[PDB]
Amino acid sequence: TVVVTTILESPYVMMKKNHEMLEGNERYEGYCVDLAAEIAKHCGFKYKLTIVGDGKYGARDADTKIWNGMVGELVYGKADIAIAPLTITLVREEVIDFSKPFMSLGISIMIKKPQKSKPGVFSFLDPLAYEIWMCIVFAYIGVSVVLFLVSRFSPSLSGRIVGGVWWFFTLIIISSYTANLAAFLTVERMVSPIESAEDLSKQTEIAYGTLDSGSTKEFFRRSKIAVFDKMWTYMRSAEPSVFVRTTAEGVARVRKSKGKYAYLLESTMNEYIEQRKPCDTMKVGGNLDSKGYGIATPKGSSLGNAVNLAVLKLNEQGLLDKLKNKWWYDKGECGSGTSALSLSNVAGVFYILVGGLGLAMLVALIEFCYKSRAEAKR
Amino acid sequence: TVVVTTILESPYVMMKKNHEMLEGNERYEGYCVDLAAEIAKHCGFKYKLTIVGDGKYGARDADTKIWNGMVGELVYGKADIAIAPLTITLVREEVIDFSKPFMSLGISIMIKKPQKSKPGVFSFLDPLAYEIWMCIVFAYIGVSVVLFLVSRFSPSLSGRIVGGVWWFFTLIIISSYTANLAAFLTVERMVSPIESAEDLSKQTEIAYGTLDSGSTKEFFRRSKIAVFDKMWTYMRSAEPSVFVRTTAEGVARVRKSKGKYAYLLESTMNEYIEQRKPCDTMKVGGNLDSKGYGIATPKGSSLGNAVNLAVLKLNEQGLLDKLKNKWWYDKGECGSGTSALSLSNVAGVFYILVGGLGLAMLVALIEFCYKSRAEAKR
Amino acid sequence: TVVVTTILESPYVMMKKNHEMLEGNERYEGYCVDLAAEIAKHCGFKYKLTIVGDGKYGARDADTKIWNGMVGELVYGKADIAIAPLTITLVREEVIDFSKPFMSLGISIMIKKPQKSKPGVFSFLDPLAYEIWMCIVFAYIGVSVVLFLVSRFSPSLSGRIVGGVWWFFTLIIISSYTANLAAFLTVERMVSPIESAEDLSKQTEIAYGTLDSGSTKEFFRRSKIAVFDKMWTYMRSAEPSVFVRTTAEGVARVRKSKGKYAYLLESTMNEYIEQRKPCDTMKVGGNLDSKGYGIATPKGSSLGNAVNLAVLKLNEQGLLDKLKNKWWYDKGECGSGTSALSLSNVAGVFYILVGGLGLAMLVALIEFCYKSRAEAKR
Amino acid sequence: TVVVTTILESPYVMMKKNHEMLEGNERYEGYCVDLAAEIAKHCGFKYKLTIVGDGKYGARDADTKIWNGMVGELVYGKADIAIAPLTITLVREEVIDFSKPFMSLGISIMIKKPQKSKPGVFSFLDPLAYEIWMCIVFAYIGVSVVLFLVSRFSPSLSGRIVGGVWWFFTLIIISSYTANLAAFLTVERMVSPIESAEDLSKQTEIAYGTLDSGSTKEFFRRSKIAVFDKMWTYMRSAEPSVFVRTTAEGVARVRKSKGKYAYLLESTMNEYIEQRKPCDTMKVGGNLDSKGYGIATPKGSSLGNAVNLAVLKLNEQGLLDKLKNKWWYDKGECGSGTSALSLSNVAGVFYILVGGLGLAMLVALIEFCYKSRAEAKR
Amino acid sequence: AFTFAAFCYMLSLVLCAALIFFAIWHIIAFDELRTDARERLRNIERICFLLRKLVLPEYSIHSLFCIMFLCAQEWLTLGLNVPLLFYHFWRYFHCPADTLSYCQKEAWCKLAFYLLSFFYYLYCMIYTLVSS
Amino acid sequence: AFTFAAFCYMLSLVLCAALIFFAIWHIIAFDELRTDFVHARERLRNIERICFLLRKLVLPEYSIHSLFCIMFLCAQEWLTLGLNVPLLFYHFWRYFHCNADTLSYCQKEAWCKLAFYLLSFFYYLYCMIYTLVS
Amino acid sequence: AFTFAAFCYMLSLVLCAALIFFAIWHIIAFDELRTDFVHARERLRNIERICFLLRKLVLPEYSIHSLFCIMFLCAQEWLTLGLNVPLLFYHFWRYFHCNADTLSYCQKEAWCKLAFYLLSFFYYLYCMIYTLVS
Amino acid sequence: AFTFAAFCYMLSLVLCAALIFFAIWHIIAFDELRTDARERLRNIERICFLLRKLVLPEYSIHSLFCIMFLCAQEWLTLGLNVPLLFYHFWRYFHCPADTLSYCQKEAWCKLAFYLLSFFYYLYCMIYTLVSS
Repeated sequence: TVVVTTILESPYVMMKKNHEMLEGNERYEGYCVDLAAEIAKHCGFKYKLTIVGDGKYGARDADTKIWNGMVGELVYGKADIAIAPLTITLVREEVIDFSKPFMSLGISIMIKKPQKSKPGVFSFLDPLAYEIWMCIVFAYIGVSVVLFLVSRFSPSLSGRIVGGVWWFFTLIIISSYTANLAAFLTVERMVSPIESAEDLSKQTEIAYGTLDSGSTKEFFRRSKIAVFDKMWTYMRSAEPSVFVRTTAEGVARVRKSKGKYAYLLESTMNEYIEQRKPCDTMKVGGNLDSKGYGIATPKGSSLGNAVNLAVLKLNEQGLLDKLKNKWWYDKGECGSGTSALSLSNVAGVFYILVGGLGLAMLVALIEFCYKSRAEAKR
Repeated sequence: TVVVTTILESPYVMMKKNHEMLEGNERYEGYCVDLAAEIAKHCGFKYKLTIVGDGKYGARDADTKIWNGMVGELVYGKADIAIAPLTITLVREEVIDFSKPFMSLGISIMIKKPQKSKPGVFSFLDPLAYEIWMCIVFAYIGVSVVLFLVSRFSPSLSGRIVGGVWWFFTLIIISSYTANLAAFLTVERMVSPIESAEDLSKQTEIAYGTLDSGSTKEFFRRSKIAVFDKMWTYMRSAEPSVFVRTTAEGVARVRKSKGKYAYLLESTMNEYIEQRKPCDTMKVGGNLDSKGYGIATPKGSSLGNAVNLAVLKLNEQGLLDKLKNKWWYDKGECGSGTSALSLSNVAGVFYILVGGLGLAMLVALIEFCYKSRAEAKR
Repeated sequence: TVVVTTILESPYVMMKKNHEMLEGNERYEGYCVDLAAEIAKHCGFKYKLTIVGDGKYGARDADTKIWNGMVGELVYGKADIAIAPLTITLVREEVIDFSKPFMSLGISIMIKKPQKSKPGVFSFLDPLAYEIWMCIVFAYIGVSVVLFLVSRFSPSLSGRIVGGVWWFFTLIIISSYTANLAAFLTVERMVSPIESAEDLSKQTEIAYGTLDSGSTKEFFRRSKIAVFDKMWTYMRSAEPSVFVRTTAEGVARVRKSKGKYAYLLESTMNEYIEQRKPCDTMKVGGNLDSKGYGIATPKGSSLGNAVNLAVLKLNEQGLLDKLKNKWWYDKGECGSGTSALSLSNVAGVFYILVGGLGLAMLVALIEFCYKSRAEAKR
Repeated sequence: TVVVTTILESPYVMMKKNHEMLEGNERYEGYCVDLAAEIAKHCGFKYKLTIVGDGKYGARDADTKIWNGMVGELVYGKADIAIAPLTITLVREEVIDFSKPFMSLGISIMIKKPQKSKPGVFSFLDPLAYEIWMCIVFAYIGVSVVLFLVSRFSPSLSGRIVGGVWWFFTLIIISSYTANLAAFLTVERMVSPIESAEDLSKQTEIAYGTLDSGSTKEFFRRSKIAVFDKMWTYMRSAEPSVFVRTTAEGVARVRKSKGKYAYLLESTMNEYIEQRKPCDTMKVGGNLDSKGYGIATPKGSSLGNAVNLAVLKLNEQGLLDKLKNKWWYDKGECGSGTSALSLSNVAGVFYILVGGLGLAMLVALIEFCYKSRAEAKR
Repeated sequence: AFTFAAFCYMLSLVLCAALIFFAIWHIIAFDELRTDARERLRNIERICFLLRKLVLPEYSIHSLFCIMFLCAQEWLTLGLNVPLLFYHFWRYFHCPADTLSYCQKEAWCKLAFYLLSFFYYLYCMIYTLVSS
Repeated sequence: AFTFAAFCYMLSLVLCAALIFFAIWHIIAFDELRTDFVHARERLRNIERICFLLRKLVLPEYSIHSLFCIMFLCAQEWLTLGLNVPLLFYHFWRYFHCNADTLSYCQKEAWCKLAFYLLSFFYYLYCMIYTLVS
Repeated sequence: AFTFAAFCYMLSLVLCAALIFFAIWHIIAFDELRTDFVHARERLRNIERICFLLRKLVLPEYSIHSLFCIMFLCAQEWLTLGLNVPLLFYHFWRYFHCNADTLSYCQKEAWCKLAFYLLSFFYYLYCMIYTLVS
Repeated sequence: AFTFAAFCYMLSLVLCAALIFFAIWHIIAFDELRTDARERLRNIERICFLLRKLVLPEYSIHSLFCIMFLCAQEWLTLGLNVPLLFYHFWRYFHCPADTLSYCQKEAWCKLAFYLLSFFYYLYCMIYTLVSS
């Protein structure tokens, strides 16, 4: 048989529900399981879906040059093949042989999906542009002036056509406001300004962090670009600490920090979380980099070419996309994913009302204190 | 003889009101009874009805290798012919001679019938909170008070701007009410409840379930249709259990629910339930599969060729449709089972209108008194 | 080989596009083609998909008792099997052996789908109920009366609260009309009153006919029921002739007679036409009767039991429904299946306006001819 | 050394402005050129670039059994290494040693970019026909004339009812305008143009097509995914032919169309076209499949293990992303590529308002003259 | 429960609760006029002014009731009012305006009529509200 | 079956109604004046009142006739307009063209005017008819 | 942060503004009257005018104070209401409880009333403040 | 093309096309008054009534222009008007109402100012309309 060494990271190597009673390969399930099944079907052999001991992918010690992880199990004979989400790197390929990427991915941004924001004191002006509002105000006062200029400047055929045109105007304005407000309140389209990493770099309101231990951090350290260099400058000089120590920690931070935190992580994990509970996350923008997961095998081997051809055979057959849609979307829980109008939406109306009322009142008082004073003293 | 084994499933075979003072074939009643009467008239024989002991239709067991139910009674001579809702199946056709279907049917949908049309008296206040309504009332009276003060103590530049700000205020308020009301009405209008199964696969608010023992789930299983595949995926990963025990419970749990649960069952039983109190169910979605019920008989028999002809003759004469109407609709206890705005939605408006009118009449009368009396006489 | 005799009626026996160049069974295509293919796969044999000569299904001569159609080809040795949409009848089963129905169907109603009807002179009243309109009118005139009863019955605190409550009332009424009208004009739900044959029987506005030559006509002649007997009474005493001589003729009549004609025909043909061009038809209600298409085979044969079991095997496998969805819906062309407001929608408004205007004018004239007369003569 | 066969596909390899006064590797320019420069710096060799005669990449023929293009040049010693967008495939991996993907890509969508935001000056009249507008104007003036007559010759019961009927009229008119405007705005709001492929499978207004020669349709063919199955069914039964010849025509035909046609092509070419004049295209839908481009080399070579390492090193250093930005965005000629109501939708309202105001001022001035002159002086 | 008839009942109720008081004022003004120089002439004429003025309201209320209960399909109550229509017509023919007896008697009868019609309208409305 | 012309015609005949009424009232006024042509003061008061009314009843004529013409213009009705223009020309002439002698001329003017307005009322009725069903 | 109380308080202090103004104007009027208490006719006209204004400035007091109380009721504000009720009680007492002697009493009444109204204005301002941000 | 500034320009245009005529009437009334018993006193006073009456409109128009071109971000034109504001303030201080010279001279200057401001507003509006 063959020693198929893997690692426990869903939805690749998952333990079946009834795994305590079962003792074998039927315990395991996921993407890599069916992948190895099809690989065997192509080549033809028996395999024992073992698991790595230290629970690590692969790396080396800077001093003892010891290769820990599945890399060690392959180089040091402990394993014969590693069907796992093993990232392809320059160092690993220098010691072992990778197959062609069966899953291309890259770093991506995860943010909580746009929730209903705070209404806004002056939200009732959104249905119409601003210049329109100013033009309305000034048309009103100008019409008032004109009506005033056909009573003292003249004693009507002027208050009639003016009345009709003002009727038309206010009619159309009321209608244009109501219609657009109804459109707003009926469908309620949601959109966030974060459509890429450029937007994150420009602004500084919402923060972002990365797993302090991983190739992601070193990527921002490395790869000096006008954008990512700025992001590293930010995350290096920024308080509090945006970095984390685990994935679920960053996800929970994104959740409870709904509108001021984003997480940069592998696109596969992000799409996986976006379909699980509580369905309160979403991946934005496009992959910042381009990496690929590929099968591994010791330097001197025999399954190298066979598996390298099997991967391309499956990629061309459409089977990898099938297994992906199975273990990411068909298994997906978030397959699916009116209200009254509170005062917070229209508070500005009452503010403006009371303001104009107090202003008119002050005007009346200072007019009376002059009128009566002149009638008395003179 | 002639033995006739049947089953006690309603309305196919049922007992009279008082089955204690009754003996013989005159005890039972139902579709199957008149069907057997017609078959006897056709073939000219006297028969004796019997009930199956196990209360089951028929099936094998992986170990006993013995047919049970009426199928077993037919195989092992316990009965010479079966007249009951004995579904036609491959496994059963290999041991008996099913007649041609005297009733074609399939799987259907059942839901809580919609009759909720009792709008609140003051439902017209729902678009925006009562907080805003109170603020509106008090703003109206405050503006009236301010105008009264201005026009009283300074008999302008104050009246003009209070009028303008009130114009703005009411402009925004009528529109804020109208738009939310339009949103309500629209969202309530474009809700297609259900018209088929796919209407359920593409949604998850209205759950649905089948029985925990029957060929329904079997049809859902080992099915190619993507719709039924998705539906089986849903029901298998459902929480709580959409599946249920005997049909009565699956019926009652949707009787209680408003629109959240549906029960996929046999179309004929659904039609029967639709014509029974409390008449709070309905079947709209066409049948999904296609099966039929037939009159069975032992393989090495002489009535098969004399029974199929009678079944076809009764189907052509329209007697079977007559009996179905007789035992489903004529015997039905539910013989009966808009877009505009009914007055019930606006009653409170007229209530408060008349209240204000009466208050105004009272005020006017008491003012007329306090004026005329005190001025002319007192 | 076997003589598989069929007949040309789509979508069962269709000629391939490149049939002139091809010479064999590859020319033919449709439902029955794949059906016979799967039947052979089950049993295992070679078949020549021949075609019937006279282009008829099956019947007999009342005088020469000669069986014409595929019935003759099976009884008179000209054929070995008939995989065609052969309806099962009492007479045919008396001479040959039918398999279990592989396709259950029945008579059904076809009507052109609801097109935008003529607006209606007084359509603008639909958004609100009628009693609401009357109540509005009378609230208006009653408020006018009351305002009149606080100027002569008394000289205000009565014209203030009345004004406020009237403001509230008219506000809510304008809003309730606008919202419902917007709901109407946004989604535009279409529904016809013809949801069954009962509705067709009750009314007499829209007519209906049937192919004058076929079992459908004789079914209405036969099968005396309180509903279908009335329909036969109608179609027998009704002018002009509702009957036709072909199917496409009835379809074209339904089309050009958009809102006053329905066609009663097999549900399969109806569903087939509903998916073809011009996508201007729809099947309504449920099957009035219950028939079934089944394989045929001579009385003394060997494929009888084998094919009878194969049909049930396929029905249980879900393959018949698959082929149906293929040749009816996946092949379907009608997979998919705002405007301004013309005067015809609101003409009643202008009618009412001019009416009230002329009425007020007459009142003013007869008031002047009395006022001036009294001031002059007295 | 070292021969380097390539292809003249933009922007991978392109000529300088004046390729007449240029000789040697300095003639060409593009992503592939700097890539080959980096590979040379890594492995330390001097190379000579060449162009493939057939202008093709490589493939076999069912009869010749000879690889053509750059693949053939590599097999038959015509070239020692290929640096071009040579897609990775199973058939090609069996004859050469593809390096690891230096660019991961796939199939994407392309559409006409939306920029149509030029509303008519008098668009606010679109909700209801101009007929109704004229009727409204003339009804207003007629009601004014009637009120003038009544209040003039009979200085009531006529004024009251004309006021009531005018109340009704305007009540219905403002609402008829507002509701249709709301319908317009809403229907225009809830139109999700496209976000993926399924957004196209479930619709038929925006047609879409591929090239008439390439692996795109091949991927669409022999595909299990129901989405791509339906899309192939659509494109195969399309009329006119959605398929087209060389990409330039498929691009231009969507450049001319507004939103009716889409072109599924290579994501990289789509991004390139998106950054070229007239900048009227965009790519939003994520890549459907997943493939990659690699540096080929003859099987029995020595550079494979010395080229894969260099490719991975450049991918980790970020040089490949740098070059992609340089040749797609930095070299891009399109560096740039609301819900409220812009004033452009309401301009005519203010135009007519000011027209009426000026007309009223003119009338008032001439009346002041004709009054004062004729009364006091003349 | 509303049926648009409860509205007419409510309106007539609010509208006749004014007529009961109007007729009571008629009666009290008649009591004051019972005292049958310039002071008394004024005390009589200034009151007869309002007396002759507040007659159109009767026409208005009665035509309103008639029209409402006509187009409201409320047939029973219309017959209870058309005789008052005939009375108003015979009065418009020529009203006896020798003059106090008929005045006080018609006032008493009309007050009783309105006081009973109030109860009848309340009755019919309470029945129409709980008809469900 | 509206085409902006049914409304125009009905709204125009509604005005022609009072137009005919005022023509007939002028007829009656001139009749009583010609028949009459303390008692002297009564006749003076009566003629003053009647002429005051006449003066009050002039502007509506011009107003509603100009309205008829403008509406027939905006409705592209090119047959009614041509029938009404001569009356507008005559009004414009009357402005700068005009007890014993004046009365008879005004009587004749009012008679012919009544005839024309009745004719136009009937024409507009028939036009609304055969424009409302076509 | 609205809860129907911010609007109530701001709309109430807007009225307390003119309330304070009228109290101060009554103060000044009574001051000039006490100082003054052809020239005789001038003084008579002046006192008639001032008392006419005073009469005109009574109803607004009751109106806006009853409005304050009603609003504080409908807003479930049970601390401001209790502070305003005594003034309403005093008004109801004044109805059936009330040149030389009357002037000084009215002066004292107006002084205490101004003090109370200024206090209430400041209390309402502070209440709107710590109810608008909480 | 609109930008809300073309609207202020249109309004000021319609509103100053009245002031040009108002100032022309001022000039003609001054020409008539040049004739400096009861008949002449009336011919002078009935006209000076309107003269003193139609002064508030100037304040109104000018404050309107100032506010509009202030909150419209039209800064260039506001400086062309604030000096007239200072003039109006110095006039409200005390207007010389010995009296004809200043009257006619201010009328001439203000008429020229308004006649030029009309052209300037039309110019700015034509530029703002075709800015696209």
